[PDB]
Amino acid sequence: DIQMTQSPSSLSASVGDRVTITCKASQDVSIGVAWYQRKPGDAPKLLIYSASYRYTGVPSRFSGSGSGTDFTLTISSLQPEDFATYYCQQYYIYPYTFGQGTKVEIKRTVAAPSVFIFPPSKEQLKSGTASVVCLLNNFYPREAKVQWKVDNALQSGNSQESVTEQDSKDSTYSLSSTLTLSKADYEKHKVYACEVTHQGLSSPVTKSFNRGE
Amino acid sequence: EVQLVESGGGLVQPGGSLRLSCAASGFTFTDYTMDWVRYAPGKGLEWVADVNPNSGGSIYNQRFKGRFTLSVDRSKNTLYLQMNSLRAEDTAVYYCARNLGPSFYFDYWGRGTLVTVSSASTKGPSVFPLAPCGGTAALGCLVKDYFPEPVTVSWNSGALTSGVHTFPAVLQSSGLYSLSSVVTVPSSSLGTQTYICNVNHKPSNTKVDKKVEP
Repeated sequence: DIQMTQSPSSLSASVGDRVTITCKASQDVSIGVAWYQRKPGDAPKLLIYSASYRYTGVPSRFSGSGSGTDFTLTISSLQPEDFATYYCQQYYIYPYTFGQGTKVEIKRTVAAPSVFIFPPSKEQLKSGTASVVCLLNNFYPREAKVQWKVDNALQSGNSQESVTEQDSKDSTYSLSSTLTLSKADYEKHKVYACEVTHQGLSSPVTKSFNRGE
Repeated sequence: EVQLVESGGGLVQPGGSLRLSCAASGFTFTDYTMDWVRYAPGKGLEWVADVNPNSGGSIYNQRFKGRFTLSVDRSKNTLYLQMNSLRAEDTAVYYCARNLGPSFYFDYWGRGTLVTVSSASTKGPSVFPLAPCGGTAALGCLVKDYFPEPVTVSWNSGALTSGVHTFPAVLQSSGLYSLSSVVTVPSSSLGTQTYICNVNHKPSNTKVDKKVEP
Protein backbone atom coordinates (compact mmCIF):
# COMPACT_ATOMS: atom_id res chain seq x y z
CA ASP A 1 0.00 0.00 0.00
CA ILE A 2 1.02 3.60 -0.77
CA GLN A 3 2.03 5.43 2.44
CA MET A 4 0.99 9.10 2.87
CA THR A 5 3.34 10.75 5.42
CA GLN A 6 2.16 14.10 6.86
CA SER A 7 4.54 16.66 8.40
CA PRO A 8 4.32 17.99 11.09
CA SER A 9 2.05 15.80 13.29
CA SER A 10 0.91 18.96 15.13
CA LEU A 11 1.54 22.73 15.01
CA SER A 12 0.60 26.00 16.76
CA ALA A 13 0.18 29.41 15.05
CA SER A 14 -1.35 32.84 15.84
CA VAL A 15 -4.51 34.16 14.10
CA GLY A 16 -3.55 35.60 10.66
CA ASP A 17 -0.42 33.43 10.16
CA ARG A 18 0.44 31.36 7.05
CA VAL A 19 0.20 27.63 7.96
CA THR A 20 1.98 25.04 5.74
CA ILE A 21 1.21 21.28 6.10
CA THR A 22 3.19 18.89 3.86
CA CYS A 23 2.25 15.37 2.63
CA LYS A 24 4.75 12.83 1.17
CA ALA A 25 3.66 9.87 -1.02
CA SER A 26 5.69 6.57 -1.01
CA GLN A 27 5.34 6.52 -4.87
CA ASP A 28 4.14 8.84 -7.73
CA VAL A 29 0.39 9.70 -7.60
CA SER A 30 0.52 12.69 -10.05
CA ILE A 31 -2.31 15.03 -8.81
CA GLY A 32 -4.59 12.34 -7.31
CA VAL A 33 -4.48 13.95 -3.82
CA ALA A 34 -7.38 15.32 -1.69
CA TRP A 35 -7.25 17.33 1.59
CA TYR A 36 -9.83 17.04 4.43
CA GLN A 37 -10.65 18.98 7.63
CA ARG A 38 -11.82 17.03 10.70
CA LYS A 39 -13.06 19.12 13.64
CA PRO A 40 -13.63 17.25 16.99
CA GLY A 41 -16.81 15.13 17.01
CA ASP A 42 -17.43 16.04 13.33
CA ALA A 43 -17.11 14.10 10.07
CA PRO A 44 -14.19 15.06 7.74
CA LYS A 45 -14.97 17.93 5.27
CA LEU A 46 -13.55 17.96 1.72
CA LEU A 47 -11.26 20.97 1.14
CA ILE A 48 -9.13 20.30 -2.00
CA TYR A 49 -9.20 17.67 -4.85
CA SER A 50 -6.82 17.18 -7.88
CA ALA A 51 -4.01 18.48 -5.54
CA SER A 52 -4.87 22.19 -6.24
CA TYR A 53 -8.63 22.46 -6.95
CA ARG A 54 -10.63 23.96 -4.05
CA TYR A 55 -14.10 22.42 -3.42
CA THR A 56 -17.37 24.48 -3.43
CA GLY A 57 -17.92 26.70 -0.37
CA VAL A 58 -14.35 26.19 0.94
CA PRO A 59 -12.89 29.59 2.09
CA SER A 60 -10.22 31.28 -0.13
CA ARG A 61 -7.54 30.94 2.64
CA PHE A 62 -7.31 27.15 2.01
CA SER A 63 -5.18 26.18 -1.02
CA GLY A 64 -3.37 23.06 -2.18
CA SER A 65 -0.24 22.64 -4.37
CA GLY A 66 2.14 19.90 -5.54
CA SER A 67 2.46 16.85 -7.83
CA GLY A 68 4.06 13.39 -7.87
CA THR A 69 5.18 12.70 -4.28
CA ASP A 70 5.29 16.15 -2.57
CA PHE A 71 1.97 17.90 -1.73
CA THR A 72 1.22 20.94 0.44
CA LEU A 73 -1.90 22.43 2.10
CA THR A 74 -1.75 26.16 2.92
CA ILE A 75 -3.91 28.36 5.18
CA SER A 76 -2.96 31.94 4.08
CA SER A 77 -4.56 33.61 7.18
CA LEU A 78 -5.24 31.23 10.12
CA GLN A 79 -8.63 31.71 11.83
CA PRO A 80 -9.85 30.56 15.32
CA GLU A 81 -12.40 28.22 13.59
CA ASP A 82 -9.54 26.54 11.63
CA PHE A 83 -8.69 24.42 14.76
CA ALA A 84 -8.86 20.86 13.36
CA THR A 85 -6.94 17.76 12.21
CA TYR A 86 -6.09 17.96 8.47
CA TYR A 87 -5.68 14.78 6.34
CA CYS A 88 -4.14 14.29 2.88
CA GLN A 89 -5.45 11.33 0.82
CA GLN A 90 -4.27 9.63 -2.39
CA TYR A 91 -7.39 8.55 -4.34
CA TYR A 92 -6.28 7.20 -7.75
CA ILE A 93 -4.80 3.91 -6.42
CA TYR A 94 -6.61 1.28 -4.24
CA PRO A 95 -7.07 1.22 -1.20
CA TYR A 96 -7.11 5.07 -1.51
CA THR A 97 -5.02 5.63 1.69
CA PHE A 98 -5.15 8.71 4.02
CA GLY A 99 -2.26 10.40 5.89
CA GLN A 100 -1.99 10.30 9.73
CA GLY A 101 -3.25 13.89 10.04
CA THR A 102 -1.90 17.22 11.38
CA LYS A 103 -3.51 18.80 14.46
CA VAL A 104 -3.66 22.61 14.02
CA GLU A 105 -3.81 24.45 17.37
CA ILE A 106 -4.21 28.27 17.65
CA LYS A 107 -1.66 30.45 19.54
CA ARG A 108 -3.37 33.32 21.39
CA THR A 109 -2.97 35.83 24.27
CA VAL A 110 -2.56 34.42 27.80
CA ALA A 111 -6.00 34.14 29.54
CA ALA A 112 -6.44 33.38 33.27
CA PRO A 113 -9.04 30.74 34.29
CA SER A 114 -12.25 31.61 36.16
CA VAL A 115 -12.33 28.99 38.94
CA PHE A 116 -15.52 27.44 40.49
CA ILE A 117 -16.13 24.65 43.12
CA PHE A 118 -19.14 22.28 43.44
CA PRO A 119 -20.14 20.27 46.56
CA PRO A 120 -21.58 16.72 46.13
CA SER A 121 -25.39 16.81 45.69
CA LYS A 122 -27.87 15.58 48.37
CA GLU A 123 -29.16 13.05 45.73
CA GLN A 124 -25.62 11.58 45.27
CA LEU A 125 -24.86 11.33 49.02
CA LYS A 126 -27.66 8.74 49.48
CA SER A 127 -25.71 6.46 47.01
CA GLY A 128 -22.67 6.05 49.31
CA THR A 129 -20.34 8.10 47.06
CA ALA A 130 -19.36 11.82 46.90
CA SER A 131 -17.91 13.79 43.94
CA VAL A 132 -16.39 17.28 44.41
CA VAL A 133 -15.83 19.15 41.10
CA CYS A 134 -13.39 22.03 40.45
CA LEU A 135 -13.98 23.96 37.20
CA LEU A 136 -11.26 26.00 35.41
CA ASN A 137 -13.08 28.02 32.73
CA ASN A 138 -11.76 29.57 29.45
CA PHE A 139 -7.96 29.77 29.89
CA TYR A 140 -4.77 29.95 27.75
CA PRO A 141 -2.24 28.16 27.58
CA ARG A 142 -3.43 24.52 28.09
CA GLU A 143 -0.99 23.96 31.02
CA ALA A 144 -2.62 24.24 34.48
CA LYS A 145 -2.24 22.28 37.76
CA VAL A 146 -5.11 21.53 40.17
CA GLN A 147 -4.30 20.40 43.73
CA TRP A 148 -7.00 19.10 46.13
CA LYS A 149 -7.16 19.53 49.93
CA VAL A 150 -9.50 17.90 52.50
CA ASP A 151 -9.26 19.39 56.06
CA ASN A 152 -6.07 21.20 54.78
CA ALA A 153 -4.42 17.84 53.75
CA LEU A 154 -3.08 17.38 50.18
CA GLN A 155 -4.90 14.64 48.18
CA SER A 156 -3.32 11.99 45.92
CA GLY A 157 -4.67 9.30 43.56
CA ASN A 158 -8.39 10.17 44.08
CA SER A 159 -8.86 12.84 41.35
CA GLN A 160 -9.43 12.77 37.56
CA GLU A 161 -9.19 15.75 35.22
CA SER A 162 -10.77 16.38 31.79
CA VAL A 163 -9.83 19.11 29.28
CA THR A 164 -12.14 20.41 26.50
CA GLU A 165 -10.90 20.88 22.91
CA GLN A 166 -9.69 24.37 21.96
CA ASP A 167 -12.73 26.70 21.61
CA SER A 168 -13.55 27.52 17.94
CA LYS A 169 -14.37 31.19 18.83
CA ASP A 170 -12.07 32.46 21.65
CA SER A 171 -9.31 29.72 21.28
CA THR A 172 -9.51 28.95 25.10
CA TYR A 173 -9.48 25.62 27.02
CA SER A 174 -11.63 24.48 29.97
CA LEU A 175 -10.74 21.91 32.65
CA SER A 176 -12.68 19.98 35.29
CA SER A 177 -11.07 18.03 38.20
CA THR A 178 -13.32 15.49 39.97
CA LEU A 179 -12.40 14.47 43.54
CA THR A 180 -14.07 11.13 44.33
CA LEU A 181 -14.52 10.03 47.97
CA SER A 182 -16.82 7.58 49.79
CA LYS A 183 -19.84 9.05 51.72
CA ALA A 184 -18.01 7.95 54.93
CA ASP A 185 -14.77 9.90 54.06
CA TYR A 186 -16.86 12.97 53.01
CA GLU A 187 -18.98 12.91 56.23
CA LYS A 188 -15.83 12.73 58.46
CA HIS A 189 -14.30 16.04 57.13
CA LYS A 190 -15.37 19.69 56.76
CA VAL A 191 -13.02 21.74 54.50
CA TYR A 192 -12.91 20.94 50.77
CA ALA A 193 -10.71 23.01 48.42
CA CYS A 194 -8.93 23.16 45.06
CA GLU A 195 -5.76 25.24 44.41
CA VAL A 196 -5.22 26.41 40.83
CA THR A 197 -1.84 27.36 39.30
CA HIS A 198 -1.74 28.92 35.80
CA GLN A 199 0.52 31.33 33.77
CA GLY A 200 -2.34 33.90 33.63
CA LEU A 201 -2.46 33.97 37.45
CA SER A 202 0.25 35.93 39.39
CA SER A 203 -0.19 33.67 42.45
CA PRO A 204 -2.22 30.37 42.96
CA VAL A 205 -6.03 30.72 43.43
CA THR A 206 -8.17 28.76 45.96
CA LYS A 207 -11.91 27.92 45.91
CA SER A 208 -13.39 26.09 48.91
CA PHE A 209 -16.50 25.05 50.84
CA ASN A 210 -17.36 23.64 54.29
CA ARG A 211 -19.61 20.56 54.34
CA GLY A 212 -22.95 21.49 55.92
CA GLU A 213 -23.07 25.12 54.59
CA GLU B 1 -30.33 18.58 0.66
CA VAL B 2 -27.91 15.60 0.55
CA GLN B 3 -28.04 13.43 3.70
CA LEU B 4 -26.45 10.07 4.65
CA VAL B 5 -28.17 8.68 7.78
CA GLU B 6 -26.30 5.78 9.49
CA SER B 7 -27.78 3.19 11.90
CA GLY B 8 -26.98 -0.24 13.37
CA GLY B 9 -23.97 0.87 15.42
CA GLY B 10 -23.39 0.19 19.09
CA LEU B 11 -21.97 -2.26 21.59
CA VAL B 12 -21.08 -5.75 20.30
CA GLN B 13 -19.21 -8.57 22.12
CA PRO B 14 -15.85 -9.81 20.59
CA GLY B 15 -16.47 -12.44 17.86
CA GLY B 16 -19.89 -10.86 17.28
CA SER B 17 -21.67 -9.48 14.19
CA LEU B 18 -23.17 -6.11 13.41
CA ARG B 19 -25.01 -4.82 10.35
CA LEU B 20 -24.64 -1.12 9.65
CA SER B 21 -27.04 0.62 7.27
CA CYS B 22 -26.91 3.98 5.46
CA ALA B 23 -30.04 5.68 4.16
CA ALA B 24 -29.15 8.05 1.29
CA SER B 25 -31.38 11.00 0.31
CA GLY B 26 -31.37 14.30 -1.63
CA PHE B 27 -29.61 12.98 -4.79
CA THR B 28 -29.94 10.24 -7.50
CA PHE B 29 -28.65 7.23 -5.49
CA THR B 30 -27.61 5.14 -8.57
CA ASP B 31 -25.58 8.06 -10.07
CA TYR B 32 -22.71 7.95 -7.46
CA THR B 33 -20.46 5.31 -5.80
CA MET B 34 -21.15 4.71 -2.07
CA ASP B 35 -18.39 3.99 0.53
CA TRP B 36 -17.68 3.21 4.17
CA VAL B 37 -14.64 4.87 5.82
CA ARG B 38 -13.61 4.36 9.49
CA TYR B 39 -12.04 6.64 12.11
CA ALA B 40 -10.26 5.75 15.36
CA PRO B 41 -8.24 8.19 17.58
CA GLY B 42 -4.52 7.56 17.10
CA LYS B 43 -5.25 5.25 14.11
CA GLY B 44 -6.55 7.98 11.73
CA LEU B 45 -8.76 7.37 8.63
CA GLU B 46 -9.21 4.05 6.76
CA TRP B 47 -11.28 3.38 3.56
CA VAL B 48 -13.30 0.21 4.24
CA ALA B 49 -15.21 -0.65 1.01
CA ASP B 50 -17.28 0.77 -1.89
CA VAL B 51 -20.43 -0.35 -3.77
CA ASN B 52 -21.94 0.78 -7.07
CA PRO B 53 -25.70 1.21 -6.31
CA ASN B 54 -26.53 0.74 -10.03
CA SER B 55 -24.86 -2.65 -10.57
CA GLY B 56 -24.57 -3.90 -6.98
CA GLY B 57 -20.84 -4.54 -7.50
CA SER B 58 -18.67 -3.95 -4.39
CA ILE B 59 -14.87 -3.65 -3.82
CA TYR B 60 -13.29 -4.20 -0.37
CA ASN B 61 -10.03 -3.20 1.35
CA GLN B 62 -7.89 -6.43 1.62
CA ARG B 63 -7.97 -6.17 5.47
CA PHE B 64 -11.83 -6.36 5.47
CA LYS B 65 -12.34 -8.83 2.51
CA GLY B 66 -14.39 -11.93 3.42
CA ARG B 67 -15.08 -10.51 6.93
CA PHE B 68 -17.36 -7.66 5.72
CA THR B 69 -20.08 -7.80 3.03
CA LEU B 70 -21.43 -4.63 1.37
CA SER B 71 -24.94 -4.95 -0.15
CA VAL B 72 -27.53 -2.44 -1.47
CA ASP B 73 -31.36 -2.05 -1.80
CA ARG B 74 -32.23 0.45 -4.59
CA SER B 75 -35.95 0.38 -3.64
CA LYS B 76 -35.01 1.56 -0.11
CA ASN B 77 -31.97 3.85 -1.08
CA THR B 78 -29.93 1.97 1.58
CA LEU B 79 -26.58 0.23 1.54
CA TYR B 80 -25.70 -2.36 4.21
CA LEU B 81 -22.35 -3.23 5.80
CA GLN B 82 -22.39 -6.74 7.34
CA MET B 83 -19.47 -6.87 9.79
CA ASN B 84 -18.63 -10.38 11.07
CA SER B 85 -16.05 -11.71 13.64
CA LEU B 86 -15.56 -8.25 15.23
CA ARG B 87 -12.47 -7.71 17.44
CA ALA B 88 -11.44 -4.86 19.85
CA GLU B 89 -9.30 -3.46 16.93
CA ASP B 90 -12.60 -2.87 15.02
CA THR B 91 -13.76 -0.24 17.61
CA ALA B 92 -14.15 2.95 15.50
CA VAL B 93 -16.65 5.56 14.16
CA TYR B 94 -17.88 4.20 10.78
CA TYR B 95 -18.71 6.86 8.15
CA CYS B 96 -20.98 6.45 5.13
CA ALA B 97 -19.52 8.46 2.19
CA ARG B 98 -20.21 9.39 -1.45
CA ASN B 99 -17.81 9.68 -4.45
CA LEU B 100 -18.05 10.12 -8.26
CA GLY B 101 -16.35 7.93 -10.88
CA PRO B 102 -12.71 6.72 -10.73
CA SER B 103 -11.90 9.60 -8.30
CA PHE B 104 -12.31 8.23 -4.76
CA TYR B 105 -12.39 11.55 -2.87
CA PHE B 106 -15.47 12.05 -0.68
CA ASP B 107 -17.51 15.26 -0.97
CA TYR B 108 -20.34 14.03 1.32
CA TRP B 109 -19.94 12.18 4.63
CA GLY B 110 -22.54 10.94 7.10
CA ARG B 111 -22.64 11.78 10.85
CA GLY B 112 -20.79 8.52 11.66
CA THR B 113 -21.85 5.59 13.84
CA LEU B 114 -19.67 4.37 16.75
CA VAL B 115 -19.01 0.62 16.93
CA THR B 116 -17.78 -0.54 20.38
CA VAL B 117 -16.32 -4.08 20.49
CA SER B 118 -16.31 -5.07 24.21
CA SER B 119 -17.34 -7.97 26.52
CA ALA B 120 -18.69 -5.38 29.08
CA SER B 121 -22.47 -4.74 29.56
CA THR B 122 -24.70 -1.67 28.92
CA LYS B 123 -25.03 0.63 31.99
CA GLY B 124 -26.99 3.86 32.10
CA PRO B 125 -25.63 6.95 33.87
CA SER B 126 -26.57 8.44 37.20
CA VAL B 127 -27.23 12.18 36.73
CA PHE B 128 -26.42 14.58 39.62
CA PRO B 129 -26.58 18.43 39.71
CA LEU B 130 -23.49 20.72 40.09
CA ALA B 131 -24.64 23.84 42.00
CA PRO B 132 -22.74 26.30 44.31
CA CYS B 133 -23.36 26.66 48.10
CA GLY B 134 -19.56 38.23 41.26
CA GLY B 135 -21.23 38.85 37.89
CA THR B 136 -20.94 35.38 36.29
CA ALA B 137 -22.01 32.10 37.95
CA ALA B 138 -21.37 28.47 36.92
CA LEU B 139 -23.72 25.46 37.19
CA GLY B 140 -23.59 21.94 35.74
CA CYS B 141 -24.40 18.21 35.69
CA LEU B 142 -22.36 15.12 36.61
CA VAL B 143 -23.06 12.16 34.27
CA LYS B 144 -21.46 9.25 36.20
CA ASP B 145 -20.77 5.49 35.55
CA TYR B 146 -22.09 4.66 32.05
CA PHE B 147 -21.16 2.22 29.25
CA PRO B 148 -20.67 2.33 26.28
CA GLU B 149 -20.02 5.76 24.72
CA PRO B 150 -21.59 8.26 23.75
CA VAL B 151 -23.82 10.65 25.82
CA THR B 152 -25.49 13.93 24.68
CA VAL B 153 -26.15 16.87 27.01
CA SER B 154 -28.37 19.90 26.30
CA TRP B 155 -29.49 22.78 28.54
CA ASN B 156 -33.04 24.15 28.72
CA SER B 157 -34.10 21.76 25.84
CA GLY B 158 -31.41 23.27 23.51
CA ALA B 159 -32.29 26.96 24.18
CA LEU B 160 -29.01 27.52 26.13
CA THR B 161 -25.88 26.89 23.97
CA SER B 162 -23.45 29.76 24.74
CA GLY B 163 -21.00 29.14 27.59
CA VAL B 164 -21.80 25.39 27.60
CA HIS B 165 -18.79 23.10 28.14
CA THR B 166 -19.48 19.38 27.92
CA PHE B 167 -16.18 17.75 28.96
CA PRO B 168 -14.83 14.67 27.10
CA ALA B 169 -15.64 11.34 28.85
CA VAL B 170 -12.99 9.91 31.20
CA LEU B 171 -12.69 6.09 31.44
CA GLN B 172 -12.64 5.14 35.15
CA SER B 173 -10.85 2.12 36.81
CA SER B 174 -14.20 0.19 36.81
CA GLY B 175 -14.26 0.29 32.98
CA LEU B 176 -17.16 2.79 33.18
CA TYR B 177 -17.23 6.29 31.67
CA SER B 178 -17.97 9.56 33.44
CA LEU B 179 -18.31 13.20 32.30
CA SER B 180 -19.41 16.68 33.37
CA SER B 181 -21.41 19.34 31.54
CA VAL B 182 -21.08 22.90 32.76
CA VAL B 183 -22.49 26.34 31.79
CA THR B 184 -21.53 29.92 32.75
CA VAL B 185 -24.62 32.11 33.19
CA PRO B 186 -25.22 35.65 34.69
CA SER B 187 -25.44 35.50 38.54
CA SER B 188 -28.74 37.46 38.57
CA SER B 189 -30.57 34.66 36.61
CA LEU B 190 -30.05 32.00 39.37
CA GLY B 191 -33.20 33.06 41.27
CA THR B 192 -35.41 34.17 38.32
CA GLN B 193 -34.62 31.46 35.69
CA THR B 194 -34.91 27.61 35.86
CA TYR B 195 -31.82 25.63 34.73
CA ILE B 196 -32.38 22.04 33.52
CA CYS B 197 -29.82 19.79 31.91
CA ASN B 198 -31.15 17.12 29.55
CA VAL B 199 -28.99 13.96 29.41
CA ASN B 200 -29.42 11.22 26.77
CA HIS B 201 -27.50 7.91 26.69
CA LYS B 202 -29.16 6.07 23.76
CA PRO B 203 -27.49 2.61 24.44
CA SER B 204 -29.38 2.25 27.78
CA ASN B 205 -32.37 4.52 26.74
CA THR B 206 -31.78 6.70 29.85
CA LYS B 207 -33.28 10.15 29.29
CA VAL B 208 -32.90 12.42 32.35
CA ASP B 209 -34.01 16.06 32.82
CA LYS B 210 -32.22 17.24 36.00
CA LYS B 211 -33.12 20.66 37.49
CA VAL B 212 -30.03 22.43 38.91
CA GLU B 213 -30.94 24.51 42.04
CA PRO B 214 -28.24 26.71 43.75
